[PDB]
Amino acid sequence: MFLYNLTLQRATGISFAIHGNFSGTKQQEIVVSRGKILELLRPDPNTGKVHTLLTVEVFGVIRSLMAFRLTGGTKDYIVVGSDSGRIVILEYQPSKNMFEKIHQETFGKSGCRRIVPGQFLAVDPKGRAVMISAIEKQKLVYILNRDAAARLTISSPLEAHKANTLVYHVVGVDVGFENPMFACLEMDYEEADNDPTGEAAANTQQTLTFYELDLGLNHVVRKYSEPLEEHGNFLITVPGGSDGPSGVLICSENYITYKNFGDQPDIRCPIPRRRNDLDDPERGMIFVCSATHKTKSMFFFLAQTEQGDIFKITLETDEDMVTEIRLKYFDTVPVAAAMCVLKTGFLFVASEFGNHYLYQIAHLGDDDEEPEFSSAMPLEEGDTFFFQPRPLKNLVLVDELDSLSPILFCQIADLANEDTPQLYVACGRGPRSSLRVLRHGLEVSEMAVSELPGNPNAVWTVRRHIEDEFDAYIIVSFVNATLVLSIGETVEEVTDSGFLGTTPTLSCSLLGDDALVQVYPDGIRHIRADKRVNEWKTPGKKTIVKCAVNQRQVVIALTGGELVYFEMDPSGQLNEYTERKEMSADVVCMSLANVPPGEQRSRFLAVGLVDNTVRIISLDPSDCLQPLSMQALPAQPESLCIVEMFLYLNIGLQNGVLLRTVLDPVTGDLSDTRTRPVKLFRVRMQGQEAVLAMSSRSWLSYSYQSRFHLTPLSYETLEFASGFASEQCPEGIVAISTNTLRILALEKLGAVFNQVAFPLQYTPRKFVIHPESNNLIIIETDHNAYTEATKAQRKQQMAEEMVEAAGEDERELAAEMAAAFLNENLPESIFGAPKAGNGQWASVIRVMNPIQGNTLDLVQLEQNEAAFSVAVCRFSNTGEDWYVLVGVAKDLILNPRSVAGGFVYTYKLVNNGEKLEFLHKTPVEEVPAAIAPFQGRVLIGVGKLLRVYDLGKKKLLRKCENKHIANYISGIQTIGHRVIVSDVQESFIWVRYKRNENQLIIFADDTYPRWVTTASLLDYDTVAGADKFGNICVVRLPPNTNDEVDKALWDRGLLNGASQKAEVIMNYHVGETVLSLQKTTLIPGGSESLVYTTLSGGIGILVPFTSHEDHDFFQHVEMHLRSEHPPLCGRDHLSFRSYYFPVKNVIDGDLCEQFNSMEPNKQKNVSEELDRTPPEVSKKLEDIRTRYAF
Amino acid sequence: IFCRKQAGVAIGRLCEKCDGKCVICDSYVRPCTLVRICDECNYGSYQGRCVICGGPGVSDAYYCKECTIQEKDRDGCPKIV
Amino acid sequence: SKYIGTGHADTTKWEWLVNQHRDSYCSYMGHFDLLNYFAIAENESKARVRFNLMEKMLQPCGPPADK
Amino acid sequence: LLIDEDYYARVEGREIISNLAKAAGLATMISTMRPDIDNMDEYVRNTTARAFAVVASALGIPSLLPFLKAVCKSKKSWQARHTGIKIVQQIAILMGCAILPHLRSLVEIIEHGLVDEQQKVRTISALAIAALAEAATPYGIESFDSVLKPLWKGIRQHRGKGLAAFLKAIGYLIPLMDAEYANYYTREVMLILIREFQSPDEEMKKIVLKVVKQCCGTDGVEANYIKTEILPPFFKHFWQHRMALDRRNYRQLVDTTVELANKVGAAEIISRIVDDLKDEAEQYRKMVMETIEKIMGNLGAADIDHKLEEQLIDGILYAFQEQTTEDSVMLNGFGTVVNALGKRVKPYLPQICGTVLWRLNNKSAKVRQQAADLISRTAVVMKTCQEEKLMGHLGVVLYEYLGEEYPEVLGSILGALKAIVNVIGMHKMTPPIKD
Ligand SMILES: [Zn+2]
Ligand SMILES: [Zn+2]
Ligand SMILES: [Zn+2]
Repeated sequence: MFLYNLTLQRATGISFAIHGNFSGTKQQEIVVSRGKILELLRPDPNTGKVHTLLTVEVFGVIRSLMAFRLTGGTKDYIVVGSDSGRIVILEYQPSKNMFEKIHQETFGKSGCRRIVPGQFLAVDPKGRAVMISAIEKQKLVYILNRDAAARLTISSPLEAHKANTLVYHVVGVDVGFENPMFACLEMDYEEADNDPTGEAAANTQQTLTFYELDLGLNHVVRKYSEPLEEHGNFLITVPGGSDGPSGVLICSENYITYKNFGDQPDIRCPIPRRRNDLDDPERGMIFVCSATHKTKSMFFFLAQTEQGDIFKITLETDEDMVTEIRLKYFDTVPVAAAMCVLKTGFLFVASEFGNHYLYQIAHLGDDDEEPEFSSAMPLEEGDTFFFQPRPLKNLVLVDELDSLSPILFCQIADLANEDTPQLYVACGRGPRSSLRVLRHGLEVSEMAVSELPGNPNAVWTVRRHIEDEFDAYIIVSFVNATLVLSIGETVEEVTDSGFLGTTPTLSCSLLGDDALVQVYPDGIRHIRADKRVNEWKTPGKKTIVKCAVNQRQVVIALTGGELVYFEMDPSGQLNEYTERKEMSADVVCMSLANVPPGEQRSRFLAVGLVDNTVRIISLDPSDCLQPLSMQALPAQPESLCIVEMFLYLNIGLQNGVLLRTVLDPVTGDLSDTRTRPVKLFRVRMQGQEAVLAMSSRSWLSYSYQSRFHLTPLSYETLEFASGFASEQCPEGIVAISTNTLRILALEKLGAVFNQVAFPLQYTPRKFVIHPESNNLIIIETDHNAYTEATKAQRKQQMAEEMVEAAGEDERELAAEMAAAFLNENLPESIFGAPKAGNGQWASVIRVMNPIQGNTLDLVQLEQNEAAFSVAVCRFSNTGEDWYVLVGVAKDLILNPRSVAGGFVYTYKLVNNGEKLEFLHKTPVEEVPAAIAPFQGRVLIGVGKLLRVYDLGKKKLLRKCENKHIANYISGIQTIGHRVIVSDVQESFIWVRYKRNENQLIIFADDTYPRWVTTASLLDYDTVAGADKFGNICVVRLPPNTNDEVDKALWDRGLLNGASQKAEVIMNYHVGETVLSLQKTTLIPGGSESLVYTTLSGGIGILVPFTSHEDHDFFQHVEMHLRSEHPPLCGRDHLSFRSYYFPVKNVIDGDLCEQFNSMEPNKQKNVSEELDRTPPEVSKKLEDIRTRYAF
Repeated sequence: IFCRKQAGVAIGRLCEKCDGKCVICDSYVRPCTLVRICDECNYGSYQGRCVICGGPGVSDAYYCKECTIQEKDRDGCPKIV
Repeated sequence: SKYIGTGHADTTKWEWLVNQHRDSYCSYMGHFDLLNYFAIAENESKARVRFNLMEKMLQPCGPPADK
Repeated sequence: LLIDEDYYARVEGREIISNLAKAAGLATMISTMRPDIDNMDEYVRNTTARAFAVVASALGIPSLLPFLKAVCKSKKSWQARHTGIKIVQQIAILMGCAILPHLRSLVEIIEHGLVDEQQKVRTISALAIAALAEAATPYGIESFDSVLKPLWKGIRQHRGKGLAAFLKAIGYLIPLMDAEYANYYTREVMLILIREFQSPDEEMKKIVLKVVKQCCGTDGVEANYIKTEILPPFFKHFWQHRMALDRRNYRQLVDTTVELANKVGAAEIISRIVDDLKDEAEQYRKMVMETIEKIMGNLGAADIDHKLEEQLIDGILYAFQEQTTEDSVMLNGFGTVVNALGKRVKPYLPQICGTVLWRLNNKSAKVRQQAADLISRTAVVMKTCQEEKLMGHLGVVLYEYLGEEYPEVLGSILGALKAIVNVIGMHKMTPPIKD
């Protein structure tokens, strides 16, 4: 069994974000790290949107990311610290649209190691030197300079090592043009290692360390070291030199301290807490991210707290030293992994989970009524600052970026009655969590929809002017009628200006800038913008059958191949040429090539009959009425078209198959893609010419990264379509379904998956699908949280506490502010969940409809109750009722693990999958973490106990139990009699259950400790599964294993387990942790494949190989792309896929799909050893993606 | 016997007697990654000298394919002292 | 021998597991998806998780034993 | 130690001095080094200037800036001003692109020296401007605004080595400018440059050649201007047999001419010298052949028409035939020209192989080795030109020369045989493989 890995959608969560002039122009761009994918994004200053310029899979964990600019330069390079052990300096080339490895300096071993640097990264603000650093012991400084050729020169690494020292955060110091200084937060753990009393850990204070680097002396000196009053998390570089004072801003627990040496005392300002906060008073606020803004005159800092409140920090100096720190509340955004303030007042809030946002900075917050907190005002050192969090005043939301991070559960199912199944994915964390339905295809937004009597068969969008993109009178005709509508500011069904009129027209095309030739079955008239209806008589009495009309040529073919051709005369008279020779049969498809205004005529013309035979000739007058190349297709070509750019001729057959060939005088490389007959038409999507095919399943041959992708559209199944333009739709499609005209427009360019999101309240752990009503039974469990009843009662308790904590005269103001606090409700998804408590939880159960967004039922659990498993099942003792069993841990504290018990709620799922009624609740001793139906009974994993339960009257009856499971059951699978149990640390355990004697007999296991998140079943012997570290393994029982095994003292296993062992037949490191696997088929008519979804927001697939020769070819392709195209971070691809366990029986197609993005000389250099052309290698690479799921 | 300092930008060299040999494991099969050496081992009169004998260097020193597979190229300057 | 975390025939259980825990914490802070998992389990920001793991780096297994 | 020929000796001297400066402080360095500012001996002043530059590298340029401000404007002696400007020049030379944040300050400090009454101060000021410009390449042109009018005026008055230093400064300033000002300025200086083209003193000729190489390599100086204004006097005055007898002038003119062809077009430069391929002076032939080699290796032969092709063929044939020394430059040149022509050398290949066979029958074996090397270099193009019978005859003669006693020539003959077998094939090979 050999597989092949593909990525349908890449990872969308953002770890790091930096801003700078990476393209070298004046506009600023964002570089974001999606984990193992580096992306370059362009925030548009006009429309406010975000365009992803580049995605590169670097095949390694990007542990740090920071950009630097040299002195006097106008371009920004990207410094990447990774798990490769190498520091990589990259430059964006906008001409080739790729990242060039400018520098790759090797210093340590590969992996996220404790002392090999890569985790922490600092730059000098003048770009003179960078410092890479590990968590422990090891800091390296690279001095960066330029030669005379304006290139980049990196020095040898200067060791600034210090053994037995932890690094919290490193950053450069804006000292100006002096010696470059690096600021570190350090901990000295050596005193606490040799102290058994534990007093040293209580007194090991942090040190702010200033490492100076003397460039002339070429060494790193520990210039300054100071103790800190509390442990800080990170540092902000104050812009210094002539721009302002130097020094650092230490962010810490409930305090921010400006610190600088010399005659500067440290200035301490408390972090302001929310006024009447609903969190516990024992907690403290730390800044999660910061974004300095070096303006022309005055700088400021945007520091976001843990709740999500942005604070604007300024420093009142009145000298080179700083006298005051002034914080001020800015706004409230979701919690950001990184914030990037931009020029022209933008702010890219890259949220740590869920969708990212881009806001526009409207105001600064200076001449307003909000109070500004200062460090110079007196305090009693017992009361902090209180601010009232109001909604967005200084920020205007202009864009969002849809991110699937984190995917917590997934299911592939055709719940909507369509042909292809959908991806039902539980996303998000906490109040921003949701459930997203993902469908294949680009999103289509309607502009104007109208209803017309009579089913159309031939409609067109015709404009009276070539320059005017809007159709002046679109001929929306039918087979017998013609409901042509003129479109100006609005569409009105008027057909006075058309030559057809009330007569039906089978074709209406623009033959000139001010003239259009309409070939109705009455005749062909080249009617101009005026009433110049010259109804030219066709050769013979036959009507119009086939039309090949371009902007400079027109061919009308009757029955028998009466190819009446006409070129572009300068006068504009409807005339038919004398070259009208009858062919063997009429052309089912007739098309011409591109006819731009620069060219006098087209270069090609194709006519294909309904007897499965096509011909393509030149459209010039030298090759008129004489074919040049032939095509013996197995099916009759229903339509044909030519799309410019690398032009291609696409012919759609009578079935749902479109063959695309390269533009040539002869037949090119024919690639067939599956897609009612294919009535293909042309359109102008984003300026680029593309083809749209209407069939039983629609298709739109878009060009994303110059790739021919036949992605469908999320719209109504139209019978015909044409390109159109309007005010609401500047580049859209005017289409006709069964008696319904519509205008449809698309927004996203690539759009491999379109998502619709239904919001939730807590973090969704798992959901199951009811097989009868087709609904989703979601469990949402959140740590550190309050249930709504407990949150309301805690708000009431806080109001009752503050009205007596006032305790003086004139309490009307206190009562009215308590009422104003009680009645309001800040949104949890915007202002954060104001919830706290280490032992506290909040869990709900939600039966929800997957089609719409309605929640059918919502059962709110208790305070310290936490749902962790859910299943739906029938029973043998009970009838056809569907029972929902929910496993709940009671008062579970995660660190350290101390569970107070457990419960299993049972519900009868009344009102046909739309309501849960609480029937009973069976208490158990451990967490019932895995619930699975089993042969009419149910299997519950209570800690390390595997219990076969049957449904009783008032409780659940434990009918069988096994306790040879090692640590903790996290998942139970079931096929036939065999039960596959996942341990939290050990591998899958096979249990043979006999219905006789009621015994759960363990008979097999696998010999690897795998922190299995989830499992899946392939057949009776093979089990797939994932890892908590980002791996996917597939294990299989060997043949002729005796499953009928049955004292226990004498009999022993092979190695502390069963006597039979399961062999591993696949292992592959994804790099992003997989939480859902499913053996499904995404497109109908394809073949089954193993789909996995990852916590970073990515969806991938594994495809079995159907032949030895395909496996050998893709093995050789992967071997060549490992060497001739190394990954961008310097990580070895083979060692990255062999991270925790070695790669086995898979071929990574994420590297093999970089063959198309590799340089063409390198492409033919790779492909010459395969004895195939690079088009043939790209055809095989696309064939393995299209013959399986996309 | 190995220097094992932090290597820098200097490229290790081999003499005519050991041209093509892997400095770690002595194998002549499949060179892979260019050898980098510390700055002290390339300072002054030591520049361009053989990383095994200190004699004149005529070719670039390489780690073999087996050494780079086992990440023996990430252990520091392999100049023999 | 100079690499922190390696051991010898006189390595104690406490030092070995302290090395294991520190290696594991640094690995969590390196592997983005591990820290993502941990930040989904509790209801804390990634920065808070990083802070907690860094505070745990001082004595991840508690004070050592005598002799 | 700071003037020793060994580079590492100078690095260690600068490191020791910088450590001394950072241990003792700026105050004692200025107090210590001031009495030697106006010393009569030039080498003590040069040593102090280098020492002050390294001290500036140690403590930072702004720390030493006021001392330079005071010294460069000293009313008491021109020696102090000369030493300060030399300090600025050595700061530039030592720190390279690191001087850019204080480049404006240094230029403002030294710019007054250009109109000083003493000639040496003007010369050292121009040289310091040239060093600062070279170190700042390709940035920092704005910081030179205030220096633009003095130098440009100075070259309309000064002559000799002072004019040479001013023009060198100008030549280093031009590639930092944008297209419009580069065009304007190089049009302003081309008259003085072309006037200095015929100067007898060699250092001036080297400097002006370097300056023309710099200015022709700058964006904004159009190819037609170089064609009409620069190229005729350049080729008329510089390409003479006298300059070919010195190595530095040889190399510099070759690189300058190649950069010129790089900008104005390959054929435009090549057509002006092909006939000199047939000069009787063998050293001149070698110079022109090397020039053609470098030009054609960068750009190819796609720009060469038929007439210039025949001119090239005749020139390389004459140069190869009238050869008395075993020049590797003639071998590589013949090989690269034929291999660059590709299938276009097809009509000329009979006489060419005749000449190779001629050199293959030379009495001295080193000429034979060169001929065999040429065979190996040109076998591929001779194959794609389809002349397999002459190649077979060449294989027969080399096989007849296989009893050669001298090993390097025999090795070259074997390499030529490998080339002949690779191009003709094993079935049609003459002699048979079995022999
Ligand atoms: Zn060394
Ligand atoms: Zn050696
Ligand atoms: Zn080796």
